[PDB]
Amino acid sequence: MRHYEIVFMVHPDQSEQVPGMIERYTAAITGAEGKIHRLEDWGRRQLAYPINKLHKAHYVLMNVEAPQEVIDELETTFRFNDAVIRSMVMRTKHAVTEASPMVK
Amino acid sequence: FCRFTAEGVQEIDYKDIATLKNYITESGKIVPSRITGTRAKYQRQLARAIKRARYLSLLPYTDRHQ
Amino acid sequence: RKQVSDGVAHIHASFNNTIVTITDRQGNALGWATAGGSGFRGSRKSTPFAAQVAAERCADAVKEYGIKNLEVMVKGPGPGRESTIRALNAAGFRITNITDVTPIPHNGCRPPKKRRV
Amino acid sequence: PVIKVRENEPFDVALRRFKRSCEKAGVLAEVRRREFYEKPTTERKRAKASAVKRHAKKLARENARRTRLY
Amino acid sequence: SLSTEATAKIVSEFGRDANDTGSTEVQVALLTAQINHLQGHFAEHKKDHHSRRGLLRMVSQRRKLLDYLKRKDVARYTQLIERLGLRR
Amino acid sequence: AVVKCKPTSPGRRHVVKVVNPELHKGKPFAPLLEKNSKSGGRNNNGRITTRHIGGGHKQAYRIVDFKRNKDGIPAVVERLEYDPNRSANIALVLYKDGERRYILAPKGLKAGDQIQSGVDAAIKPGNTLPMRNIPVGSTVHNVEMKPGKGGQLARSAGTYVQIVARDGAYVTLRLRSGEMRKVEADCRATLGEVGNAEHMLRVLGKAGAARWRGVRPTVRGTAMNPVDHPHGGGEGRNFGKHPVTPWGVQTKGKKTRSNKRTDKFIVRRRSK
RNA sequence: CUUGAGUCUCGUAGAGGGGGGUAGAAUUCCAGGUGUAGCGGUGAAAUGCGUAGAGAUCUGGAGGAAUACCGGUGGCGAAGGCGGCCCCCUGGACGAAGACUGACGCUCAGGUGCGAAAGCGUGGGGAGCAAACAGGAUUAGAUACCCUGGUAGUCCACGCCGUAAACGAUGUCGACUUGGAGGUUGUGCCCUUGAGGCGUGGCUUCCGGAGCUAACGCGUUAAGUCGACCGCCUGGGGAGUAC
Ligand SMILES: [Mg+2]
Ligand SMILES: [Mg+2]
Ligand SMILES: [Mg+2]
Ligand SMILES: [Mg+2]
Ligand SMILES: [Mg+2]
Ligand SMILES: [Mg+2]
Ligand SMILES: [Mg+2]
Ligand SMILES: [Mg+2]
Ligand SMILES: [Mg+2]
Ligand SMILES: [Mg+2]
Ligand SMILES: [Mg+2]
Ligand SMILES: [Mg+2]
Ligand SMILES: [Mg+2]
Ligand SMILES: [Mg+2]
Ligand SMILES: [Mg+2]
Ligand SMILES: [Mg+2]
Ligand SMILES: [Mg+2]
Ligand SMILES: [Mg+2]
Ligand SMILES: [Mg+2]
Ligand SMILES: [Mg+2]
Ligand SMILES: [Mg+2]
Ligand SMILES: [Mg+2]
Ligand SMILES: [Mg+2]
Ligand SMILES: [Mg+2]
Ligand SMILES: [Mg+2]
Repeated sequence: MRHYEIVFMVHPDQSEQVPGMIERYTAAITGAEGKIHRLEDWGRRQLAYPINKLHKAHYVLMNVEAPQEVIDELETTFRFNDAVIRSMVMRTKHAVTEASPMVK
Repeated sequence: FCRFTAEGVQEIDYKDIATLKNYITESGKIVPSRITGTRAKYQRQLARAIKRARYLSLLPYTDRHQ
Repeated sequence: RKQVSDGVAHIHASFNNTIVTITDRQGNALGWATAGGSGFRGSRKSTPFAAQVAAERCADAVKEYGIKNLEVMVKGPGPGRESTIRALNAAGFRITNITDVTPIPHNGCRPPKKRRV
Repeated sequence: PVIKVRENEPFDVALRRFKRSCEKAGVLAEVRRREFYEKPTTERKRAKASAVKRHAKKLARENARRTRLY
Repeated sequence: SLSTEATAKIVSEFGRDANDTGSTEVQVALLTAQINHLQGHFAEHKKDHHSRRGLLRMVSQRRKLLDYLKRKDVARYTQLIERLGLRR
Repeated sequence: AVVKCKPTSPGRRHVVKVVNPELHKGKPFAPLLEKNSKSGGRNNNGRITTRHIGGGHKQAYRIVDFKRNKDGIPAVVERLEYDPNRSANIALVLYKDGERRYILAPKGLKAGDQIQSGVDAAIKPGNTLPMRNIPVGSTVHNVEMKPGKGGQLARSAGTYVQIVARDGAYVTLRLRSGEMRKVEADCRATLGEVGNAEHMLRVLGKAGAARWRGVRPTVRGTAMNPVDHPHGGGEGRNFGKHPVTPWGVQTKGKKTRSNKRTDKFIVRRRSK
């Protein structure tokens, strides 16, 4: 199992849908025997440059140990869900559980 | 001066926008290693981090109005 | 007929020519002037002085609008790039912000071939 | 090279900051270089020449110019 | 590349001892497994010439080793190539 | 695969077959067949209304499902088949409730594959959903023009359409001709490109092949006598005329679209 | 037998290769707003574009190609070559301690593979650039240089071609022979007291001793002292041409 690190930015008008979404993604990972090493809702945040003409995207961070098939499925879900503006699944070597600088 | 020397930084983090802002100029451009004094390995790591942040709109690509 | 008080001066300063364009803060152009129309051709319109008189002309043109504050956006490598802003200030606007907006590509389209002179 | 003129800053001073900012950015140099397509070989050759000249000059100054000129 | 556990299993199978890694048979077996594994990859990626260079090197090494076995000890060679199902 | 036939005769030397071994070597599903007698390009007045049509092979008509209305019930692709009535290949599918149906085969599609029409249907090749549901940018085929009418656009081999925009009730389609066209967003559209893409790589190799496909020989107007064609015929090979159809209307370059009812839907006419 | 050669364990750095996504800047085009006589170009002009509203400026859209800064006589690769970010597949190099095999090695005529750019075939794509081509200049002429345009091509898939000043103008492998200053990447000890002290490997740049060289220069990455094998040369032209 490969340690990943997903960060996805959500449309701020759909910020209320975010708790359910987090639950769904985590649930899928667990269902597929995926561990969840850190989970940080960073919330609404000011973009450094306007994406799709809209500012203030809602950032969610998720460091996960999962299989790659499930990572692929998650990526596909991200791409087709017209809610997540950006995503960034990024491989990591170890269990990076400590809290991130943005929460710090 | 090479900030990471005191740590011997374990890994540079693209989310650490606080320090990456020392390694980008006013216009958003990456500062040369010769000017900031970063070690070459670390400089490469930082550049990668900056690029990732730019992708995630944590840092800006350029100094323009928005 | 309208008044705006605060404009943007877009100084397009290519090697051959200087175009000055005063606009409302939104983007809509009020008046413009060039060294070519200012009465300079070739070696004479590719000079700082020509740019200055173009700037003066532009200021005169937009005098109707009664523009008081002005931010200047300089573009391109040019003989003016300075003369125009100096002239504009002399013509008597408060220069608030001066910004460079020269469009650099991030390694994009291929430039034309090198001149053999 | 964005500049905003501060309260009670003279215009000439503002101009000076703007010019300095532009020079630091290196906008004019970038545009001039990107005016025409330099071939990759040409770029490599120029880089090599610059490196050689710089090194040679530095060596000459520091080590060769440690003698009595008069 | 070949996983650690798989490599260990190969070593145990053909290795006189589980700390034996240099044995010719073990070396040949490891190479063969690697080559077999890489077949799928190269079927997918026919233009991966650099990687195919690596594969070719593996093949050459196996041939050289096999030849060494043939001259040294014929019975071992015959048994090994029957076990692995390698032509000649 | 494409296969160059060896030159054992001057009839085979230029032949290029497109051979697909995945097709069904067997008889088609007899409930979906029906009779399809030939016209010879003649209308109900018995007159030749389209030249150069005649003969060829007998052909049963497969009843292909362009409407794609079994919403929700998931089907599975049993087998790919050869359809003589179209360039594309068809696919015999089996709906969970027991109904079988022919559909156009999309790209990559094969036996045992699972497909589903509907709104909830997953975005994957062979699934069919209203074009408001399909992401903008997606390549689609068998596209409907009037909601519920049945796919009309991009039915031919390797064809497809780009959903370039969705503004309200209409999606903008970049059609295969290059044409941009507004279509109602309620119009159905099957994901992916239509299969047998190598169809165009085939080379008939002889006159007989065309004949087998029912195409009778074309006679050049300039071969004819002045009474027969506006290109008449002179002594030797003269021409001197501006090219024209047999019925005397300039050919090559003269536009003929006469349709003001539908111009509102044409966002941009094709180019090149 | 274990010193050459290889295997296993753990790490390390890397534009190494293949596939698939994606980001921002910029050019072009398209539609719209503002706006008015110029723009463009050059040594100076003209062709060209613009009162049928251009250039300038703001908004939106399309599409292709390439990845600013970082960036380095930096790195990787047998060479050709490789440069945004992300994932999937994948090859090699290097260090540490051990353990294992036990000369399994070096080189290689034929042979086989890889091999920039241009070029070719078939099917796509086509923004920018640009052989050919067109017009404008210059000129004695100007089938050029300069200017305005501009098609193959440059891009993608899969085949072919099989060559370059494909150069370090320096065949591969191994051993031995004074030094200095760097770069890069490991690693051992020293309290890292700080960025730091003393070692020990790999690759790499420059300078220089002996020696070598016609000289220029090379100089522990040799063009020095040697061993193995290969490739190649024997005056200029004719000619890397004819058959
Ligand atoms: Mg030019
Ligand atoms: Mg006909
Ligand atoms: Mg014909
Ligand atoms: Mg005919
Ligand atoms: Mg006749
Ligand atoms: Mg007639
Ligand atoms: Mg005739
Ligand atoms: Mg005749
Ligand atoms: Mg005649
Ligand atoms: Mg005639
Ligand atoms: Mg790498
Ligand atoms: Mg290496
Ligand atoms: Mg040979
Ligand atoms: Mg090529
Ligand atoms: Mg071609
Ligand atoms: Mg072509
Ligand atoms: Mg051009
Ligand atoms: Mg030209
Ligand atoms: Mg040669
Ligand atoms: Mg070379
Ligand atoms: Mg040579
Ligand atoms: Mg060799
Ligand atoms: Mg030397
Ligand atoms: Mg002779
Ligand atoms: Mg010859």
